[PDB]
Amino acid sequence: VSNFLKAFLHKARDDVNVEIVFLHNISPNLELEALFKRHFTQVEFYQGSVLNPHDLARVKIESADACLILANKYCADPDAEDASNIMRVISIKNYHPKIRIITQMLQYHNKAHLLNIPS
Amino acid sequence: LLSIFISTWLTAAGFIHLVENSGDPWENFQNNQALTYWECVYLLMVTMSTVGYGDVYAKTTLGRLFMVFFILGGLAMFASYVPEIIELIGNRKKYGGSYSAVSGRKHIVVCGHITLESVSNFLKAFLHKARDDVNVEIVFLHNISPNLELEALFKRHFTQVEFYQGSVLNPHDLARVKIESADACLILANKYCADPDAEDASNIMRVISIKNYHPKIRIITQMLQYHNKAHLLNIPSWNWKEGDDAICLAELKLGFIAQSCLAQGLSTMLANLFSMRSFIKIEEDTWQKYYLEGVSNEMYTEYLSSAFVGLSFPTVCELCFVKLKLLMIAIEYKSANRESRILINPGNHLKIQEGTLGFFIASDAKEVKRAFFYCKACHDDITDPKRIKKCGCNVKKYDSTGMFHWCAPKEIEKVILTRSEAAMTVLSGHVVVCIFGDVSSALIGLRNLVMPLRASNFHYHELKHIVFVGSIEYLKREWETLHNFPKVSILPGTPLSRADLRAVNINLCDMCVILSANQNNIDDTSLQDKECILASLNIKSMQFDDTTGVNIPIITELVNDTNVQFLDQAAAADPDTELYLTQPFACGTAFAVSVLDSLMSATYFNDNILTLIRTLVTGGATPELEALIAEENALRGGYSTPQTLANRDRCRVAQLALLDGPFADLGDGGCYGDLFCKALKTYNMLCFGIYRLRDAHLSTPSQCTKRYVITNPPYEFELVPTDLIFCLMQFDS
Amino acid sequence: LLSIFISTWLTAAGFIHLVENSGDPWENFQNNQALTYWECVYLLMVTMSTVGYGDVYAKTTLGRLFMVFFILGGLAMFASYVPEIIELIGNRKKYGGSYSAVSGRKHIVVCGHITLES
Amino acid sequence: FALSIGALVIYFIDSSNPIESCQNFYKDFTLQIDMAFNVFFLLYFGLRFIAANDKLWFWLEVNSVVDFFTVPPVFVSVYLNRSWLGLRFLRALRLIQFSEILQFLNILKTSNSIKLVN
Ligand SMILES: CC(C)CCC[C@@H](C)[C@H]1CC[C@H]2[C@@H]3CC=C4C[C@@H](O)CC[C@]4(C)[C@H]3CC[C@]12C
Ligand SMILES: CC(C)CCC[C@@H](C)[C@H]1CC[C@H]2[C@@H]3CC=C4C[C@@H](O)CC[C@]4(C)[C@H]3CC[C@]12C
Ligand SMILES: [K+]
Ligand SMILES: [K+]
Ligand SMILES: [K+]
Ligand SMILES: [K+]
Ligand SMILES: [K+]
Repeated sequence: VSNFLKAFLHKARDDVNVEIVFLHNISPNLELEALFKRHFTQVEFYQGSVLNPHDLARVKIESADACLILANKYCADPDAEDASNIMRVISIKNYHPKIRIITQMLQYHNKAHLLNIPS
Repeated sequence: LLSIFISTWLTAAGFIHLVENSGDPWENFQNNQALTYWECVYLLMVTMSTVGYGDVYAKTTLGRLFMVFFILGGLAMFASYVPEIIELIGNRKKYGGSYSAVSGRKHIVVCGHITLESVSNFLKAFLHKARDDVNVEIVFLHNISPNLELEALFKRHFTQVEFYQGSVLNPHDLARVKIESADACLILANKYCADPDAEDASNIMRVISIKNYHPKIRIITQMLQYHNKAHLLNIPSWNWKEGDDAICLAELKLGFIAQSCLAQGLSTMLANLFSMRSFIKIEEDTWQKYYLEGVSNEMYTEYLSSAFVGLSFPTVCELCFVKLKLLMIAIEYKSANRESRILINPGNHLKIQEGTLGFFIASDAKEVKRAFFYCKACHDDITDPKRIKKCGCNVKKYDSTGMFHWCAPKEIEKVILTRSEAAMTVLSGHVVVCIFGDVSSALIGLRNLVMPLRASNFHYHELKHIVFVGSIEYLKREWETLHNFPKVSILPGTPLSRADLRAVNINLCDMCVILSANQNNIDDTSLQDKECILASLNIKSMQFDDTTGVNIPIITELVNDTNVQFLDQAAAADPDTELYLTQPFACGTAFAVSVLDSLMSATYFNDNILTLIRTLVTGGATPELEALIAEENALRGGYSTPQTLANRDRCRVAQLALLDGPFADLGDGGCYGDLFCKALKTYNMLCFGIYRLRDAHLSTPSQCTKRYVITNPPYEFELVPTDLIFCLMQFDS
Repeated sequence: LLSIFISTWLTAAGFIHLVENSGDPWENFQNNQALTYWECVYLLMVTMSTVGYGDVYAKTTLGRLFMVFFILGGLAMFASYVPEIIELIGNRKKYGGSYSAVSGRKHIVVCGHITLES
Repeated sequence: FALSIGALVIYFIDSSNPIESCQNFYKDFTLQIDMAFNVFFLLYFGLRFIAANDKLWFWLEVNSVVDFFTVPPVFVSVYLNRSWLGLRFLRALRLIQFSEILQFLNILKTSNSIKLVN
């Protein structure tokens, strides 16, 4: 989250009216909550699961500009993380097929699975 | 504490009394205030409560000074003594206590694996809106304190569900929940564990403890492995004839999958047959209305009337279908020589005896009692069913029991095929089982998938080749129970690799079954279906030449219902659609394990449903075969004898097309009733459902080959030539 | 902590004494109340404990205003200083201490694997 | 908000007067600026009313209730040429919006300070 906010919310960035909404099922710890409070005017957080359509309805995924999926770069099995990200993409596209998705993939041979999604 | 408080109160009150009544020495005792001792007690109590009316107070200098000191000391003492007050209050046990029995209010006790998903599925299956008025209260017993979400789940159903903390192995906790007056005890298993044998042993211990406390209680338990349930026969008080039942998840699930391999959509039909679905009315010309016309049917048991005694089974079935509008599937033949056995659609050579139980498929239970109050003398002339009243006027080829195909044992090296070797041979009309196994993964008992497909009811040339695609390390741990079957081959590899799928000719197979074994490793429950969904999407997107994988028949095992809609390429019409209304479920291409959690409920209200499903789905396994498998932990071959050859004659599930068969002249606009009557009279064939193309009611042509299931259509139901008929076909030699 | 509390108490009592004995300037010092310093100390202690007998109280406008401000400030200070009071109370060691021998009363000592079942 | 503070100050000044009294509009000057504030409040209320997606939820907010209990009574007072104190103190509820202004002028940045001021 710190790296993504450093790259995205930058001082030299031109005037852009994009609000970042984080969706994750794990409750944040104190330091990351303080990080959100530092950027409370532009960044919001909601507890929920991508695989649950109700949580997707909560964050108004039907009107979002795009959906950005970050990967766990430090894991024992990259294939499991890639499969989980592909499942998240499948769920998001099942809820709303017209949304733009930018995802992170760990292994190069797994991204071909993204060609199996018709949408 | 109370003594200290009272002594301090009284001492302070007396000291204030003395200083107030005496007066200040330096004022020559002229500022004294007439103030009784009890008034000082009242003043001290008003002060210590921080109320301070001011009606009585200290007027002297010494009195005010001592009041200030008493206020300071009392505040300090209270601040110091707060922790002891907290310890006296203590930590209240939220779920301690005992169940309070209510007269005229039955209760059942649920124990075992009490977690969020299991409890949610059990309550969804049991506490259903469409369920009739039933006065059963659910009492959960578990030694692990619930978490916040599961506590909220209990609070949602606080009027019908209670929870108590305790252990089944402790007789006192059994006495708390009033197990001596409970209707039944239901034991749930941990489906996601490293060692299924330990969970099975724990469940058997729970059964032993419950039966030791009260031998007459009815028990319905869940068993993970098929070979462990024989231990339940070692308990002297385990009476199967009195309602004690064990539901084997792996056996029933793999039997459903195998029967769907023989005839696709049968798992959906069975799941909708014993599940309670809310009534929804649809008038638009879509496939949902034709589906819902068949969802409404349920399964019941009834005792046949004395008028049916001496008549053949086809005659009684035809009379039930035409007159009473009931589909009578099976009977319970009782012979003291061979106890009682459920016969699925017996031939015309068998006659109905006295007091024989029969199994019916009907929309409502009220219309089932027709078979009990039917008299030909006063009801034959009646045409309208609702008008009928209750008026009375050298080489081993089969196993020891001769009910499964058997072969000499062979080493695993003789069945392993390389990719080039698999591509060299040609496989057509076979079954491909993709397995996401692992060397450290839990066994799923693949034998329960092969035995229904290797039953003696089929001929040798009608047997379908089985090709297992998966890790060889996992498959070596299962080969000890699969090496006695004739046609089984192994391709070591990965189901996600397209080369392995192309090697086994996945475009020519009769069925592809995707199974997962690494379910316990994933902590998140919704991500347990990633590999199966990815494999299904990979297979559906493949291209073939002489044309695409969208027409390949696939059955996918799924844990979560919400993932089933992920198997449909078309966009979800509504993400809140129920499981039974989704296209993958209605087409039989997806198998949600949660329907098994419904079956237990169907077992509680009727114990014959489980026995009928076991004798229809598992290929006809008998208790004698159960005892032999318990004794030897394997299948023993034997030479053919006339008794075993007579045991071969059964009925099998099949699908028939009306394009070029003997019924082709009737499929073009004819009614279903004529087809049923002709099939029953001529070939002794029992039709019980239609597998119909999804884009058949549409006038415009379509390239979709998906079909949905219509269960027990009415007599006047129209037929189209592009239809399949579910049937129970007799064995022919 | 005690020094801060006592200094605040004495300063507030003296300030109330001054404003009450001096009287309101705009009333030409005609609403003054004869009130000794120790009586103001007593009044401050009765106020801070939320008892409030009402036998002695501030009658002037300035006195009442300053009493309102002192009540607000004392409540805020107490709410801020509660955690330090908790730290002073601390976590009592429940099983610390030593065994008290009794004459004519033998005792044995059990150690090792001390769990529920054992 | 500034006019709300002004109306609150005018109410504070007028509280010394008797509850019911008669006073000429031409002779008095404070009542003129009171009505000058009140007509602006009425225009603001009408502007919010016409720009309302749902009339019930807008009609059941605290600001609307304050307007209803403030502006009709001052119209009645100017019609009848008699003054009543009434519920003119309810304008103080506008102070609930104060923190928002401290966010408009970039005075407050941290959310903790914003919620403390609220
Ligand atoms: C721990 C305790 C017992 C020791 C403290 C001494 C206390 C109890 C003594 C010391 C000074 C004494 C006071 C001195 C003067 C007078 C006036 C006279 O008419 C008798 C009562 C009275 C009001 C005394 C009451 C008791 C007293 C307060
Ligand atoms: C931090 C402190 C020291 C600064 C605040 C100033 C305080 C102490 C000042 C400002 C106004 C002063 C008051 C103004 C008027 C009078 C009336 C006169 O008879 C003297 C006392 C008295 C009642 C004063 C007491 C002290 C006072 C309250
Ligand atoms: K109090
Ligand atoms: K009080
Ligand atoms: K009081
Ligand atoms: K009082
Ligand atoms: K049904």
